[PDB]
Amino acid sequence: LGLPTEAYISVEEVHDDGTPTSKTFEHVTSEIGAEEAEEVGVEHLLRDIKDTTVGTLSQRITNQVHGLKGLNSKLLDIRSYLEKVATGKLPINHQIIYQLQDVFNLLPDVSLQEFVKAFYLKTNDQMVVV
Amino acid sequence: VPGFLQQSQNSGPGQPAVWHRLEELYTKKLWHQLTLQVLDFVQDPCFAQGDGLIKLYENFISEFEHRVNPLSLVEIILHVVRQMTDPNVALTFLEKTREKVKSSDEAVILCKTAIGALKLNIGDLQVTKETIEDVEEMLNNLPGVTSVHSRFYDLSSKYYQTIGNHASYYKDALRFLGCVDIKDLPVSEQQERAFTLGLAGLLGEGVFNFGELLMHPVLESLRNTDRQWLIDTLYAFNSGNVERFQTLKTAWGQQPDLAANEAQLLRKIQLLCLMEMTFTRPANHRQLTFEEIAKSAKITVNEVELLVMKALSVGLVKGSIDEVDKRVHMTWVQPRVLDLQQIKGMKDRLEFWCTDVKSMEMLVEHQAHDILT
Amino acid sequence: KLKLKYYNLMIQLDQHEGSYLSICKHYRAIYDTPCIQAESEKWQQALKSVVLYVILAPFDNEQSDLVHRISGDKKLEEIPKYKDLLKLFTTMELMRWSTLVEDYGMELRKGSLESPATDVFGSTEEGEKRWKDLKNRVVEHNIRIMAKYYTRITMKRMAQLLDLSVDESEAFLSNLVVNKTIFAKVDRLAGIINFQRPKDPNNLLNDWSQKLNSLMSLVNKTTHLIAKEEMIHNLQ
Repeated sequence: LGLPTEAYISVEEVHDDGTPTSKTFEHVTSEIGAEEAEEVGVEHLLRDIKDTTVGTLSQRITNQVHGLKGLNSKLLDIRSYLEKVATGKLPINHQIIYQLQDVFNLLPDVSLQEFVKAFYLKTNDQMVVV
Repeated sequence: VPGFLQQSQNSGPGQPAVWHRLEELYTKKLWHQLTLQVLDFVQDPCFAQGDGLIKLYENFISEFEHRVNPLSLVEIILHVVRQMTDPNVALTFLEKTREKVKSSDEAVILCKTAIGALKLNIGDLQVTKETIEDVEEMLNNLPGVTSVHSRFYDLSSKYYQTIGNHASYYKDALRFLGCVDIKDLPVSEQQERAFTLGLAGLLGEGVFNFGELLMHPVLESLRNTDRQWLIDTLYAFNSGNVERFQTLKTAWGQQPDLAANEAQLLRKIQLLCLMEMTFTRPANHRQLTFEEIAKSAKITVNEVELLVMKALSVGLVKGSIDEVDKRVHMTWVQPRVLDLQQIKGMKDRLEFWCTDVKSMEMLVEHQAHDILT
Repeated sequence: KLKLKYYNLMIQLDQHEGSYLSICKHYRAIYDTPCIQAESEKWQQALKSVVLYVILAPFDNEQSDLVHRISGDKKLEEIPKYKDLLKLFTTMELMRWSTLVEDYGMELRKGSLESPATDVFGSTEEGEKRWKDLKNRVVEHNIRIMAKYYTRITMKRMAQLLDLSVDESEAFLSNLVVNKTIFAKVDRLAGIINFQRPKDPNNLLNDWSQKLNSLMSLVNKTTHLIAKEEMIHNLQ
């Protein structure tokens, strides 16, 4: 859906259920980078899209990608949330289901009240720049 | 040597029948089908004066065979120690079997659990915590056997029986609740097992609710056999909070050990409702009033300070208290439990965010799609 | 080890007049002599005398980790007065000052060790100085949590919560606000007084950077959501 590959580190987390220690690999966040010569090769190899361009198309295309890929991410991920409850039981559900889903229910999060104050305060923030 | 096992060959009617094969097992010099058949005779309840005499021949086997795992030697010594009735001479012989046997599989975990199982009569408190601490330290690598971790719960539960930090018993019994895969034992034992487990886990001060693990699927069948006053009062500690009838009903059901922790439970539910009052409402609208807390917790207006601020020290809420109108302003919340209907409405709160961003962002670049080219 | 014993001579000079802070680490220096001992009464009275001066020194960042260094020792908790002294410090909340007088009024009759009552209440003028200092420390302990929770409060409720007159509330609020530890707002005639809050730009740091600091966890939501999801799904 995005940055390719994945990273899993070997660790023993046991469990909160006190089961005999088993290994479920924890996800490690992966990022793409380079140093000097590895930058030279690919930066010439692009020959595709404008660079960057800073300030105009860059931020708004990222608003499409990060937004829309964030829509279908949680969509298909919430599709797996219900599908795993529908099919695939057990566990499945438990464990983290009740706590993770309540973390989703942590913040609805709307006004009243102070969130109304943040509104016209944000309006007062756009004052200066405009 | 042969006559030593011949005099013990007949333990009663029907015993020499299978023992004719037992004596033909070591003639072919196979100690394994011999191990399974002798261990079956050791597992077979007897006087038992047969295993006490023949254990020297089984020791002689371990001498020149040098191989057979100490696991079977622990399984036979736990049957013999019951007939020996003296734990001291059993500790000298078992520690002798610990120092005289070495294998790639760690024998310290099975020997220390056997020492801990035989340490109940010492009686306790002296060397217990040291060897009990050594069990799980040597079990950390590599816990693929799954068999000895239940023995670790045995010596840890008997370590808890001194009372003993009730809050720790649920963690140790959790270790057992996850250690054994299939119960394969009568529920008549596990109904009181999960009962006193529910008692020591609920009366613990470190855990105010943990209503989530109260719903754990392997213990819920054990709760079905239990009377429903415990399950209903566990729902009172799951949500509640008062619900003054159910918190009294657990005093009707369980007389002992509740009188000391009763006031602690009342404090635990008084700090439990604070997360659920702001969590239940769509809100936020996270600012409450003194009338809401004082009416629900039925406590005086002077003690609501200690009430809400102790919950700030517990960590379930970071909120602040407005003492002019005596209002209480909650911040964040402590997630506890919550249901398929909630996964549905969750898709509603999601898909709405989906069509929101989709529409608006597709409107943004709808304007500037021309000028790009 | 006579030079280590000279510390017991210099504690008279540091504790004599104006410094309750200088005894912090130096009473831990005299505590090293009972470590070599081979003593009972002087050792036990050193444990209490070194644990009971926490009220003497004013509140500071060094005073927290200071009492945390001595906290956890197996010899220290044997005294119920340490249980009360620790009870008020951790988790704070509220306890009636008369009950604090009950636990600190029995220390004169308590003992065994008379040394804490000799350093604190052994002198009449120094004892009264530590009575009003104790009053200022317990009311500042109340103000510390309450000020962080305000928002606002009322004057009459402050009088009944602090167990002292409204003019004493204004006096304790006066010498605490000149210490610039908490910026207050106090008007007694209307009855509405308030402590804190930022007092920030605030239109940029507070509203923006904190809200989108929660949007850090909002954009990291699905990231760690699918993580723990796969975690519970794999092991069973």
